[PDB]
Amino acid sequence: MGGFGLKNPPPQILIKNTPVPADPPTQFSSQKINSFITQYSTGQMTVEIEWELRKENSKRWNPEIQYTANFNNSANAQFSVNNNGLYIEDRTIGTRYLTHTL
Amino acid sequence: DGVGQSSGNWHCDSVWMGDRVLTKSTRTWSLPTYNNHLYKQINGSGTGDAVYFGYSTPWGYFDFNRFHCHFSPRDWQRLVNNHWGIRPRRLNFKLFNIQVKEV
Repeated sequence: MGGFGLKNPPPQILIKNTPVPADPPTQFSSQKINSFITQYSTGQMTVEIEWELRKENSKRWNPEIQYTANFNNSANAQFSVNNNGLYIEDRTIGTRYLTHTL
Repeated sequence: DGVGQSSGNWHCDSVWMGDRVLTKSTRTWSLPTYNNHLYKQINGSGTGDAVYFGYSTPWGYFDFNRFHCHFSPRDWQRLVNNHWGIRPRRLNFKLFNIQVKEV
């Protein structure tokens, strides 16, 4: 599907709500505790990647194809939110534009 | 030095650094003898919107003033997509490998 094959990829990160049981009966029972307190959780996360990139030196004379926002007027701008508040991606953008000698 | 040794090398390229940027160009030129070794008066005729008085000179000159002399269409693309502004700083000019021929 494309990508970087890794022997030792980034570690999976797993999270759970710790169970909080509801009021236990007064008499003892060895069976599992069936009833819990309904709860959920929320909070912010952040991810910081450091990328290394190969600089481009090409002596070709004439200009190259490059990615350009669509040249047309439109009811909704490209890669932007619409009236209802929904973010819309117009195109899958490949990485291959700049030419290189074979 | 001498008849048999070149006085320079060919430099044309573009060096892209972070802040400065340095463009090199070199060309081959041909200089005739203008006005057969004479200064001359030049002037118009009659009354009109185009009338002039001046002199023509037996001298040539080097004009590099236009942009595309210094930049290739790829460098120009590379310039204008990535940047909000440009201004000149220094320039360096050189003549070499002069050769004079008689007809």
